Amino acid sequence: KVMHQIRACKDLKHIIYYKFNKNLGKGPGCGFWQPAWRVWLNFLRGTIPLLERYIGNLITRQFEGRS
Amino acid sequence: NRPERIQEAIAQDKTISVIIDPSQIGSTKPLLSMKCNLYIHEILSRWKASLEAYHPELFLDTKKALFPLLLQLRRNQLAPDLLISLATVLYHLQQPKEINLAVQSYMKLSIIDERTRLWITSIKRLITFEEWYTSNH
Amino acid sequence: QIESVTKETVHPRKSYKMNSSAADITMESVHEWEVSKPSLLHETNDSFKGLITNKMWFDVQLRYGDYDSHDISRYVRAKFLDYTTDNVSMYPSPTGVMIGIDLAYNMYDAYGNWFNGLKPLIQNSMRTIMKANPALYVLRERIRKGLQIYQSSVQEPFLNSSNYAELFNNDIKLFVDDTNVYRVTVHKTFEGNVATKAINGCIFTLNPKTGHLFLKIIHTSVWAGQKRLSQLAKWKTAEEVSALVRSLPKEEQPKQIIVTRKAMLDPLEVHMLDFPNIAIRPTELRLPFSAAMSIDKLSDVVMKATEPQMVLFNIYDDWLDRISSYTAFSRLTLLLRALKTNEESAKMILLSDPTITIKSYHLWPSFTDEQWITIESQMRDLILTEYGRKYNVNISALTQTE
Amino acid sequence: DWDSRKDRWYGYSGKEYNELISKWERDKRNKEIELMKLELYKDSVGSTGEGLKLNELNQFARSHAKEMGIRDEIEDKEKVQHVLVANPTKYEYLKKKREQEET
RNA sequence: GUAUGUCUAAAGUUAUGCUCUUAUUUACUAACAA
Ligand SMILES: O=P(O)(O)O[C@H]1[C@H](OP(=O)(O)O)[C@@H](OP(=O)(O)O)[C@H](OP(=O)(O)O)[C@@H](OP(=O)(O)O)[C@H]1OP(=O)(O)O
Repeated sequence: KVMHQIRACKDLKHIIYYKFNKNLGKGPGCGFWQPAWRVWLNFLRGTIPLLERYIGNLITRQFEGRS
Repeated sequence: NRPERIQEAIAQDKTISVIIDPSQIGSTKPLLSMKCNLYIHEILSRWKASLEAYHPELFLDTKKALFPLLLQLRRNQLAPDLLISLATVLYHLQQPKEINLAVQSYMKLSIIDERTRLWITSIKRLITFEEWYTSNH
Repeated sequence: QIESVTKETVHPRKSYKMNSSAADITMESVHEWEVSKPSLLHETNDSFKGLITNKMWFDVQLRYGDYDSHDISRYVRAKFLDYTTDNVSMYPSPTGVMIGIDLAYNMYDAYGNWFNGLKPLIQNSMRTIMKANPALYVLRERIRKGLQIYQSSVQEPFLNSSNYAELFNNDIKLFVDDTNVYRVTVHKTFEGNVATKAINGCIFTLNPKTGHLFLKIIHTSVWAGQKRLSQLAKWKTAEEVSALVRSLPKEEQPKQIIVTRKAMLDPLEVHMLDFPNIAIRPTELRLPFSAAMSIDKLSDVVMKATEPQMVLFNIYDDWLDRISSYTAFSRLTLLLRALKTNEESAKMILLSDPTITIKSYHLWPSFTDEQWITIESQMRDLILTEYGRKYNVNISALTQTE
Repeated sequence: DWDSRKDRWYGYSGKEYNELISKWERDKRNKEIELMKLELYKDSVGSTGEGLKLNELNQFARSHAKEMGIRDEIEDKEKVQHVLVANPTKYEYLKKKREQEET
């Protein structure tokens, strides 16, 4: 489902670059990492619960046997 | 200084029995080393005579390959596992009726390995020449 | 004007490690060199600045391109001024040379500094290697096999019955058979099915001129390590052979190596990449050397073997003394042939007379030349008999055909 | 043209590489007894072929074959004399004694 | 060729009609060769 996040980032890049490279030509030297960074933060927000559950159960199994 | 290193060494170079006892391998060290080290010098000298008959090009580098052994043997840098296998080759090389036993012993010697190959391979040329030398004689 | 061409021994990793690179060759100079500014090979106008070097380095940089990364020059340049200007895996000089080979496209290129009058040599070198490096040719052939498009075209013809004469020609050779490397005791199990267990075997490693049969006796310990042993047999064989070759000197390194099993050629090609001068010869003519190990004393020695050891022999001794090697080899060929047909028959022929005695060193019974001749004739009859039995057309044979 | 666009390094003089040389060119500017002799006392002080003779014997195989049993005989000669030419070691002596008579 | 499953991996627990000789079949099995 991280494909969504990845896709979003791609979209941002496409958007950003072509507002970043109006008169400027092509090349790699654009920075501006904000919105993508935002995306990743929100992905982490989404997943923090999921990983608390998942890894929770995992380490529980490591410690307590499986039910 | 260097003159007394010439005197003591060249005097010692002409002072040895060119013999390998096949039972003294079991004993523990410079005796077998220098026996072999100066037996090799006789294998060198027998070459030096018929250098016109034999092909001399490979020998010129054989010399440089042998130089490690000389440095190993007179110091006893050479390992017991190597030395026992090495002396086994040279002893069988003495008797003309141990040519099977000669290369036999050489193969079990060969079977870090960068100049060790070079010199060990150089020893095979010493058997190769000696085996031929006794034939064409 | 090079003082020393030393190889900086890196880990095996370096070959394929891509994040970093230690220099493969380090180049100690006699005088200071005044190398040009970094540039590509085909970039002709190499600028000689006032900077000098007392020491260069040569790195190879193998790559496997795609439909998108199929230019090499750019890549090699990148590699050069990546690893130089990176604080991991420093070269002794920051000035040096870097070659890179696109294995997927056969697109060699190299970038870096240039000693004066060096570039042409490098260009020519690369051209040569690409035309025919052994390893690279093997690779192309491997890929070709992978795509089932292998054009069956050999430069040197195979050892057929006609070229058998020109086998040997005052030329140092070696001969290899991998047939009795993986022998098996078939024994029952508790479950009832068969269980194959390895026995000690050999590496039939013969020299037709001298008659010096080397054979490294395969101790079963070497199988105890791994599984899938039929392939592993080939690998150990070729490995052992390679090792043997390495051990021998540049003069006694045998030129044309002949192989019985044409399937066992494939890994040999690989383990012969240590030294390119040793030509391979796939024999068209199958020689009986499976039955070679069913000679009494040989089999005896094989059984005797306790460890990774070789015990060479002279496959024919007295014969050499009497006659040229070829003559001896014909007799040997006959004998082995007969053995292959039938062991009992062979032994019978050998031990038809019990008065004759096999010499302590010799593998074979020392006969007088007329009785020897008779024996040979008998053997030949045995072979013909076998042919008659199986092939059912041993009567109307032409000379060459025979 | 992908790898051209990817090209992390593209469109440059070696301004960064000249700075590396500058950093290292500064670093350039900033910087047996008897046994040798014991070994070097000995000299170094520097510091077709025979198969053609088979090919002749196999050509001599053509001679005995061309004398007796070429094609007419199926088994009686061209197979029997076939067994008695080229294969056995005795055929060395058959030529050798013809050489010895020729000498 | 495997999953898988056993095995080994060193320290001493204080008691007084048949035997035989062979040759042939068939079956099964066989990461052994063809
Ligand atoms: O569209 P994408 O598949 O995500 O690939 C883009 C795209 O390259 P393509 O158009 O060749 O696909 C961009 O090229 P332009 O459309 O902007 O011309 C390029 O952006 P730059 O031109 O700014 O380099 C960017 O490359 P980069 O990631 O180096 O910015 C690259 O993304 P990929 O390199 O991940 O394919």
